[PDB]
Amino acid sequence: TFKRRNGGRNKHGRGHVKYIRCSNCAKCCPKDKAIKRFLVRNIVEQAAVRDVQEACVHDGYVLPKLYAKVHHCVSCAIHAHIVRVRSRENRRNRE
Amino acid sequence: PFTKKQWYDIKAPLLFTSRNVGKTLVSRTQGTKIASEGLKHRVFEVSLADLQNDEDQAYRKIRLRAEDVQGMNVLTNFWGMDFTTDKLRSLVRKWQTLIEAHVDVKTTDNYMLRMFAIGFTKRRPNQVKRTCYAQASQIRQIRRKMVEIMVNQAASCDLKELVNKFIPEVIGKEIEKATSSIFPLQNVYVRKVKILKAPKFDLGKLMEVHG
Amino acid sequence: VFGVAHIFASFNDTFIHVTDLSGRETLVRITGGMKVKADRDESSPYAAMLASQDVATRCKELGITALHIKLRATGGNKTKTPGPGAQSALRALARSGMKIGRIEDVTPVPTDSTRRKGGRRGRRL
Amino acid sequence: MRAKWKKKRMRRLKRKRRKMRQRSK
Amino acid sequence: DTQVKLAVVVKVMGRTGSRGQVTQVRVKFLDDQNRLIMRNVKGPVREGDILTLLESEREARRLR
RNA sequence: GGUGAAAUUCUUGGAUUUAUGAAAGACGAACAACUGCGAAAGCAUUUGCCAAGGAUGUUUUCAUUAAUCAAGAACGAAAGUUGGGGGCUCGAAGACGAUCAGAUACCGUCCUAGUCUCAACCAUAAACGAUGCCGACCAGGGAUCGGCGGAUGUUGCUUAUAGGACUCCGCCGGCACCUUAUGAGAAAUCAAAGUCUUUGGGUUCCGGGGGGAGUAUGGUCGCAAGGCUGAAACUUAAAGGAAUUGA
RNA sequence: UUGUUGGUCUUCAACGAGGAAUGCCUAGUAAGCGCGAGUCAUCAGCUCGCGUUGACUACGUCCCUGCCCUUUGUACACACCG
RNA sequence: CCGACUUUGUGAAAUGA
RNA sequence: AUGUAAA
RNA sequence: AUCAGAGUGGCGCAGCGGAAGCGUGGUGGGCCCAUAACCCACAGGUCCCAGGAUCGAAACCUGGCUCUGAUACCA
Ligand SMILES: [Mg+2]
Ligand SMILES: [Mg+2]
Ligand SMILES: [Mg+2]
Ligand SMILES: [Mg+2]
Ligand SMILES: [Mg+2]
Ligand SMILES: [Mg+2]
Ligand SMILES: [Mg+2]
Ligand SMILES: [Mg+2]
Ligand SMILES: [Mg+2]
Ligand SMILES: [Mg+2]
Ligand SMILES: [Mg+2]
Ligand SMILES: [Mg+2]
Ligand SMILES: [Mg+2]
Ligand SMILES: [Mg+2]
Ligand SMILES: [Mg+2]
Ligand SMILES: [Mg+2]
Ligand SMILES: [Mg+2]
Ligand SMILES: [Mg+2]
Ligand SMILES: [Mg+2]
Ligand SMILES: [Mg+2]
Ligand SMILES: [Mg+2]
Ligand SMILES: [Mg+2]
Ligand SMILES: [Mg+2]
Ligand SMILES: [Mg+2]
Ligand SMILES: [Mg+2]
Ligand SMILES: [Mg+2]
Ligand SMILES: [Zn+2]
Repeated sequence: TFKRRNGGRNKHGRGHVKYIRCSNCAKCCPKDKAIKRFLVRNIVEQAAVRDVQEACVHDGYVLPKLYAKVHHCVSCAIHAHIVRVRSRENRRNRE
Repeated sequence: PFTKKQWYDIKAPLLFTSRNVGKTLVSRTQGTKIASEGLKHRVFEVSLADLQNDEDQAYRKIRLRAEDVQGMNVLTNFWGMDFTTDKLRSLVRKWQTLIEAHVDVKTTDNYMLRMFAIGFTKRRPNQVKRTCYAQASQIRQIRRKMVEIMVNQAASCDLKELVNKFIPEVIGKEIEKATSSIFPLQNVYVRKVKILKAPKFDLGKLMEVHG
Repeated sequence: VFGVAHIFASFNDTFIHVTDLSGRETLVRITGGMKVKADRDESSPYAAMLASQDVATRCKELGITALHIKLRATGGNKTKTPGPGAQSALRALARSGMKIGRIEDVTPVPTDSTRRKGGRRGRRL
Repeated sequence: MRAKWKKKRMRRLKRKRRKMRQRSK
Repeated sequence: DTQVKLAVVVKVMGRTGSRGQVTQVRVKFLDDQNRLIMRNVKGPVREGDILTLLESEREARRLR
């Protein structure tokens, strides 16, 4: 049985795609098969933004944001709930 | 342990509007451990906003180096140029393209330095296209223009006036107007300046630029 | 007067390390593991908060009045996310009464890494 | 990986069969 | 030296913990009627109750 | 430091952390995609040099010169082999710390060959689109990549336009995707797996129940590891594929 | 009679709140107290009912043990004790 | 192999007395 | 970790 | 052939006179649908044999019995 039409990755016209290291476990997986989330987070959750802006000496300092692009393998993506097992009918939704 | 330590005033040179970036401390002179000449090359890294009372330049981490010390004031000279992690990583996004260039440069005084520029292609208004990519032949042409401008917009006397170009982005805005006919190019800067080597001390040089 | 708190918040510990504005003089270096007994709680937010208050007292004993943050994860060819003590420690020296200047993440980022530990199949446990 | 390891069991066995035949030669 | 500080439960969030034994609440400090922080209470607790707190820096996270 | 928790290990001969500089060797983040190039394997830092290629454009030229292919030939990831060079990181083997009934494993520490390069071998991968190549016909659509053609209107441009960036339309050639049968199929699915009992476009390779077995033997290629060719005796009623209900 | 049972005197044992485990229970409830009925000639440390005194705790969760529905994987169908 | 003295003069600093 | 030969 | 060594719980082993245990194994409960694994307890010994001294011996000397290593050369 062929579960997916794309085979689990985006690879057309190519023969080889270079792998990447999973952030969680460092398993090697090809760059076109990995689950890739660009995370844009704050240095502090809104619990501690006022009591850190109370301490900024220069007025108007906006707290910078940590930027990262995190890679996962299939097993780590499933186990952390970044992606879920979907129904057969919902497997085809890419939005 | 901290009772044998004496503080100093760190001062930026006069082409920086504000001065007095802060205070450093050095253990007082002993045998073979002299405060004055013993250290002398502290490297300091202070925001360009703290340094010219202009938050409009909150990026551009200025790297500063102590050339000499005179009687409880650490006299500092411009040592480098760099972006915050957040600013550079704010600029770079998918569905765009990124162009990099670098060139080694001599000023008339013999500072050898690198400059790195970065630019990003601009979506024009009314675009319905989902991505904004130049072609590789275009990508090369812009990089070649980037390098040439660095060469000739540099090759100007010294970091005294050369830094005067780096501050208001005399280079980056001029990159766009230099080559707007090859592809738009928004967010042009000079991302980094690394000083490869400097000439000898030449004490006359310092106080002429320093306060 | 400004010092620089080279905060290293990895997993398994945390380092609250204050230096002068040149980095060449250490001023006070408390770590999470000096404040608890168990190796597991060295990275805890509480031990992180205890360390920072200890830092602040030793800083307010020395005349520096405000400071600059440099948050740091492990980086390199390992995680880029700061550890479980990052925000909790930062929330402490703000709630401790000493002031913050500018905040930057200085986690070491390769242009591309040497091979990472663990092998091709990764840590499978 | 049963089939792969079965291929290894043949590989080892066949090597030993060749060593016997050199001795008898 | 921690000073026992009083707060008031403005609102109740959920019932966290493996067995559900921990009601999570939002507290209102009486010295400064501005600090709304999460705390984790054991025992039946409604809004208008007053919690004695030894420390305050220990702040509960979302769904802790 | 490491972890589920630890321990091996390092440490007042100052470990870890912080800062300036140096060396070495690997790697080439983000940009980076249901995108490009290549016969496949494969191919991502800059610039220059050398030779090659597809597509598009053409009222250039030859004029059947072609398709596919036993024998024969070029290339062929990783590992592995022989010599040099290099030896950061990682790391088969090995050695330890944990765990465990045990643990020659997963986890943790240290590390050999190897990883990298030059010369020469090897010739195999789920080397996969599990789908040979050439040709025709056949259904609708929006994206996208390369070229070309057609439209005014707009720029941080441009001595002026013209071109370059962007918008719309068309053609050709690519990598794909979506919706649907009037089609096919055991079905899953497939716009090529369609134009099949209403069975014939050309051609190459290859299968004949499951094992024994890609084994024995002979040949042949290789330094070796091994590659290619490749049975039989015997045994057995099923093995297997797609889909359904339950557990 | 291998003492049906109820008396009287005498005999005065183990047991110092019970290890690893484990049951029932959310208001007239748990727990305490006794009564009636079944069996029955005699025998109630039992069961089925009854009333009397009368709380502590919780107003939740899916963690352990299980149940229902959905999605998903299966080489299971005497069905994972496969 | 190692130390002192000798060859063996000159003058400057830091901790030492 | 495992699960009648006793149908 | 002599001589060194060693005989202790079912087995492998420790035990310096006041004097008997370690691992594993046995027995009875628990956990499980049920076995292991895991949990809680319980019971073990002609200390090779016969002496002798010794406050007092499994140990210290003597005799007897059984297993093991040794050195036995110049001719
Ligand atoms: Mg499957
Ligand atoms: Mg192609
Ligand atoms: Mg491949
Ligand atoms: Mg396995
Ligand atoms: Mg150190
Ligand atoms: Mg491209
Ligand atoms: Mg790059
Ligand atoms: Mg090993
Ligand atoms: Mg093959
Ligand atoms: Mg095949
Ligand atoms: Mg066709
Ligand atoms: Mg086009
Ligand atoms: Mg097209
Ligand atoms: Mg047949
Ligand atoms: Mg057959
Ligand atoms: Mg098959
Ligand atoms: Mg099947
Ligand atoms: Mg009765
Ligand atoms: Mg309920
Ligand atoms: Mg599966
Ligand atoms: Mg069956
Ligand atoms: Mg089983
Ligand atoms: Mg068995
Ligand atoms: Mg078995
Ligand atoms: Mg038992
Ligand atoms: Mg049992
Ligand atoms: Zn992973």
